[PDB]
Amino acid sequence: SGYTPDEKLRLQQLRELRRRWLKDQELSPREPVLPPSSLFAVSHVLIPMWFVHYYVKYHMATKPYTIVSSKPRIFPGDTILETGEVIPPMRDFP
Amino acid sequence: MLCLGALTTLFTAICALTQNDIKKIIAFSTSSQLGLMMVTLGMNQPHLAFLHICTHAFFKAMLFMCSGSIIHSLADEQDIRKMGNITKIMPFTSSCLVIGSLALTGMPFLTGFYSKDLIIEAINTCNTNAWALLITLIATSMTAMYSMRIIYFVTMTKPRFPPLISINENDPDLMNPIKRLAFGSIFAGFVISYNIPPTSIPVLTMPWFLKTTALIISVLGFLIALELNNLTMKLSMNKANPYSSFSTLLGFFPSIIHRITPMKSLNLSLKTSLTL
Amino acid sequence: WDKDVYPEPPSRTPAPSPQTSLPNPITYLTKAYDLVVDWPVTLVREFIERQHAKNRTYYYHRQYRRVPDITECKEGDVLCIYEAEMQWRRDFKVDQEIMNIIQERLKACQQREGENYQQNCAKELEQFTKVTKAYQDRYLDLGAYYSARKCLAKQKQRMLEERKAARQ
Amino acid sequence: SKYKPAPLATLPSTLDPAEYDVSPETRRAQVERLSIRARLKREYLLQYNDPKRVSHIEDPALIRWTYARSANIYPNFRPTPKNSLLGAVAGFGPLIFWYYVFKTDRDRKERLIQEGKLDRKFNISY
Amino acid sequence: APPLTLDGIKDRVLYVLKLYDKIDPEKLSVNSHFMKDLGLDSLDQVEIIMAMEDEFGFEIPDIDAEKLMCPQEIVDYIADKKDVYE
Amino acid sequence: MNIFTTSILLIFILLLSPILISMSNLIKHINFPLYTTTSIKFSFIISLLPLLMFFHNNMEYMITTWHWVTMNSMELKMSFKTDFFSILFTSVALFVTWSIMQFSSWYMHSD
Amino acid sequence: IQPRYREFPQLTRSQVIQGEFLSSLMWFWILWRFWHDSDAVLGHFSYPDPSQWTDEELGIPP
Amino acid sequence: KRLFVVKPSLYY
Amino acid sequence: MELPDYRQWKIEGTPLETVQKKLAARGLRDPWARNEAWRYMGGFAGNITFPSVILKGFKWGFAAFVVALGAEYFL
Amino acid sequence: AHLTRRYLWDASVEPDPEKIPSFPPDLGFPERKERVMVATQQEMMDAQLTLQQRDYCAHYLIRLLKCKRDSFPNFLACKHEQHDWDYCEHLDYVKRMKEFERERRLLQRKKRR
Amino acid sequence: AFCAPPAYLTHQQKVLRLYKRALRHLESWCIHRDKYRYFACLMRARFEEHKNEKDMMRATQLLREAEEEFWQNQHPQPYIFPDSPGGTSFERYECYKVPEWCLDYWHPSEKAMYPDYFSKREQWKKLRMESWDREVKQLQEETSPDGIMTEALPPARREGDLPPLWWHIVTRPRERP
Amino acid sequence: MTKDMLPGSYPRTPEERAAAAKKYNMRVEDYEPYPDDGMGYGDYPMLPNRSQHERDPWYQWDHSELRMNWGEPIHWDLDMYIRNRVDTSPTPVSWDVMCKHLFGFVAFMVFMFWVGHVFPSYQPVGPKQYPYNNLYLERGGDPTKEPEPVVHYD
Repeated sequence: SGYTPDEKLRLQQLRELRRRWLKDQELSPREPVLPPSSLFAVSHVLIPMWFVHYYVKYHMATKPYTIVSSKPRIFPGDTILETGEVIPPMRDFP
Repeated sequence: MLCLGALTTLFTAICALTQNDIKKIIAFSTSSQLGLMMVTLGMNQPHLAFLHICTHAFFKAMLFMCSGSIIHSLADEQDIRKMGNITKIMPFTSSCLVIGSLALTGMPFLTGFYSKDLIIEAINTCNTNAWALLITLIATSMTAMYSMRIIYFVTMTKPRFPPLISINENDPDLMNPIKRLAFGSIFAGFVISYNIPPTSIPVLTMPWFLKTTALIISVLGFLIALELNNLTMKLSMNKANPYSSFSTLLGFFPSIIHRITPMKSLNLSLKTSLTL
Repeated sequence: WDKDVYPEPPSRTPAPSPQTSLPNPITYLTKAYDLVVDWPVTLVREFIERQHAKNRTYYYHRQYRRVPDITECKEGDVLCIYEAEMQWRRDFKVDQEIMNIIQERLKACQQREGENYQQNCAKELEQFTKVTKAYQDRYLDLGAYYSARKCLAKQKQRMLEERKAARQ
Repeated sequence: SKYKPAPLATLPSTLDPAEYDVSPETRRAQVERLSIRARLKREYLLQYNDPKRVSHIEDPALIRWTYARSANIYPNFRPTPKNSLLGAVAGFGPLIFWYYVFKTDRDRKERLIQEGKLDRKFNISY
Repeated sequence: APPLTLDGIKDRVLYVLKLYDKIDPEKLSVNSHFMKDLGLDSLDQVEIIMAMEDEFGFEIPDIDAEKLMCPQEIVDYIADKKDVYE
Repeated sequence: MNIFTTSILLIFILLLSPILISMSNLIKHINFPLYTTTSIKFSFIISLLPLLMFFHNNMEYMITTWHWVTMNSMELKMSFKTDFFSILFTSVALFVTWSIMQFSSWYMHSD
Repeated sequence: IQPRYREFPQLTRSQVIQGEFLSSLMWFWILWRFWHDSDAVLGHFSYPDPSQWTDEELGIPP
Repeated sequence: KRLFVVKPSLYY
Repeated sequence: MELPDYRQWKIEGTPLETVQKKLAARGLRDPWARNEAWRYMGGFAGNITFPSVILKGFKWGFAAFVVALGAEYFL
Repeated sequence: AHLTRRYLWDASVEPDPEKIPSFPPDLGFPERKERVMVATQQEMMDAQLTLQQRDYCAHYLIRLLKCKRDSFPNFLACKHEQHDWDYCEHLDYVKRMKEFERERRLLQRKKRR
Repeated sequence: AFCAPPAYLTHQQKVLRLYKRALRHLESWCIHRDKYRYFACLMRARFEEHKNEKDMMRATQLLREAEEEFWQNQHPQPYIFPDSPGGTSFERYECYKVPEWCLDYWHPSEKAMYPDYFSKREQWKKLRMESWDREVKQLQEETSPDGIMTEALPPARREGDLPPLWWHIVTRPRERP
Repeated sequence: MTKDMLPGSYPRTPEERAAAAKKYNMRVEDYEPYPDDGMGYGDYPMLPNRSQHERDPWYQWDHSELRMNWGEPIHWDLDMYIRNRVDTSPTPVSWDVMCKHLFGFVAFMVFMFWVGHVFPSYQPVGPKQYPYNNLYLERGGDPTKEPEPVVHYD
């Protein structure tokens, strides 16, 4: 084993060249010479909400069956707003 | 669905044991939990399966985040055989990891509980395949077993990591999200389980042993894994086991299929269709 | 929107009837919504409609007079056959849309009735089944080259089968 | 040895009997192989580092591989009993099999429809 | 995660070697041969290479490692692999 | 309902905003990871409202947004089915994704 | 922030107190919920011994 | 302290 | 980066000591123990226990539990 | 357990879970009264209970749903209603267990000669 | 990686490779450091017991038996260094290793953002151009008469000469760009 | 490329065999063409059927991810054996042993699933009872018709 003298010398020379190259890779102080808060809430959560609510209320809510919701739960003892009916109470049990 | 989920649960719970990669262990844990959800669907409990989905998201994401923090703090090391002592060197990440691990297991009144406990109760109190039920319980034990594996080999040992140490949890972008996921893993299961409308009728009348099976098997798995892990420090050489190899090499399913199927397919595609 | 074509039952909403000391967050969120979001949008829409009131124009739904059917003129009279084929294509295109309307009815009924769809969508399901049988007897099994002549042949075969069965 | 190789799990090298032979014949063979490798690598590195190079390095081995797998297959093909049998079987057998499958399925379906026993309920699009 | 330096690499290499019983902490220099000077064994060199790999969290391929016979050689190999001296 | 449908669609709008920002020059002038994390956070906050409404009244919606194409007696139209599963999973996933998007700003900072 | 070699590092007060707080919150929640809802863990109702129900109750004629 | 990072030509 | 003094690292009082004892009983010696002794010495000394790891925070959790129970009793 | 007895002992004396009830409903019950349902079909339909939930405790489930809706946003103010519903379901389960035990006892009674 | 393999390995090399692999797999089996040290001392004792064997046939026989035992007792899932082949993060950073010649196509606008870097790069390219002829001549004259060649390359023999075929060894992309 | 640097017909003589080896940059002893079964292989050599996974990973291959050197003869099935596709590396467990263990596990699992299906696990409970003729109307029953009454007792 062990580096032969030629291997050692070549490794030294390549080491010197590689280290100089890596040093040259360094950027100079001037190198990147570039050439010459509710704001988010209002910008992204208010204007798009205006647009979306407009679209819904005046293009989706006006078309048939475009928005459909399951019937609300009715329990014995409730008053329906539209018809005013009062659901009769339930039977009494032990 | 019941049989497939039970098989997946058992197989991946086995594979998780004897895995020396934190991400791989967590992935196999995910596969096991998905097998459990599939068993829940094999029983007619779709709402319960979805509840488990929602509850498991929290602590699984938290566990993966904690593992990521550990791997980043170490020089990108994922093998648990070069970790240890994280309980002392990383108090915050270790605490979050332990919270997530107990949540994954059926620790009472954590986000995992309100899904895993009910799934196990429903499994016991239903008309089901005896083998599916038995291996599902064995897998529920193996879950705590491999969680204890992670905890022990990544927290309860002496440091096995390289000697130069550059560990820094102190960064809001790391700390805050894990804190949020920890609040989740502690309270979200309770809050959801109370807020959601009644979906199905559970069975709450069962023998004491059926009721407490989840806790009992989880604790039994914890103790057995603890004893086996304590036995590793004994100065006796570990000899290869056929079952240990079956677990480690993923049951040979990759090694066999990923070599025989593509080989035959590609050999046909060349020698038959194209050339001949 | 015509309710006769698209029947929508009357809503039956229960009264609030709160029974707690806490405030309902949804009510205050809906108030803030009706103020911030619902009002400026309503004003913009009213302005748009006011502008539409001026520059108002009307468009009409075209009417096609019935022309002689395929049955009514001779084999190989391409003029007759073209007229009848265009008319048949129009009627087929309209049958498709009637199919679609009734399918929408059925889907809306299922969503609305929700958990009672097995019992409260009987009317819509029966309508779907009957109109579906009619559509199948008219148009099913005609090629990608379906035409008035193929429809007539199918109807005549079905009529012959019905007549033979009635004789037997 | 207790390890039995398979075509897809080839024999290791440390378990290979031919890796422990120190015969001068094998030693000369290995040295000749290394000499060929060294000559090819020297040529490749000369081309690679040539500062006047203005294009990629053409690969004669890759050209030979592609030519062999494409344009040289037919000139070196001779019909044989096995070639003909395999060609006929692969070409047609699947076709006959799938013809029988599809035809039996279609015939059963058509018999059902003719008898009126097929439950075509909401079929409207076909 | 401090970037490695030539001086730091040398210091850590000599630290590891000084923590080796078969080498007396005095008579150990950067240019001290393992066999010619320190009189170590073939297996001892393998153990030293493994110790360096454990120290620096990366592997020396066997072919490159078998030729590393002095601490300066090890330092230079680590430096060249990690591209240290920018 | 206007509020419910508006929230459901606004979640998608907010999520899509970062994708559009990445196709403009503003992505070089802003801190994109933080902008995206804030978008996920606000989507979660917005989604918390349909969740509350479902918890309150337990109603489920079918929202047809756009008519894509009609294929002879089969209309393909963009439709969203917002019920228990969708409403709960949206909030859970948005919470998890908020956390993971914040975490990635640190984990992948060098990359 | 300081990278130390072969020595236990320095732990900022922030991470220690926050980990301690998370663990304490977890254990407080567990203890509270167990105190208030021990039934969810042990049992809600008494499983009846089916072998003690009398034949008169079960309508078994002799 | 700041090393040049070789990149392809993204100008085009 | 100033390295700690290597004279610091010893074998006595650590499991490496028992390893050395057994190796001597076999007639062998370990020349690398001082290269691992830092893992067992210093702030890394002492054994962790699964009880301790799991029950971390239990004292303050129980204190908060007592406070909350007392408050609920008072109200 | 019942399973141990069925699969290891004489299986002819154990109930078959599919075929319960097997014997006529009126054996040993000279006076047997029909089960009573408090909640009406219309009430359950209006409350939107799932067909799985429309059992004999629907009258308690309806109270629970009403209490939840009214109490909201307080989601912990229905523990009493939920306990009532769970207790009704427990009693139904105990009735089913009594049915199983009656089937077993009658099956082993049929072991006459 | 930097060195090229020989035509063959000698017995010493094979034994050393086996020793390294056996110790690494033994470390994988014994997770803990103290246990690993104990068993590694035992393994070195086994290796040393036969360090003197002048029957070069009983040496190969011992080596083959040891290799059989290693393949029998190897860790199914040994420990791989993260950067080593087969380890997580092996080729992780090959996406960012853009070769140096890509800078030739930079638009003048892009080169204007690094005036000094390209000034030095021109000097490097000029050095390469000057050296190439002499280095190829050095290799051509160094070529051995007999065909027995190797991948090992010569150092710079004269003065002001760079080692032959140095440009790719140097200027190679950094490990972590 | 002249016609002499390209693959040709099967070598009939040792002269042709040596010429082919020279063309393919291979030792005459190593060169071995495919069997002369007229399947189009012609003169192309036959190299060992060993996946690219098994090549030395620490070496500096000219084709880095192919793990091949420039000018080295290319295996006929290189695109099958690339590091992304078929892998043939040795295994800690022999191929037949792996196959036996995997198939045995699968067979045992399926047999035990059948056994469980034969002997299902259930509770000592009667069937669930539903009111209103087993929810005749709610379950989609026909209104006009009258179901056969089902009565639930205590």
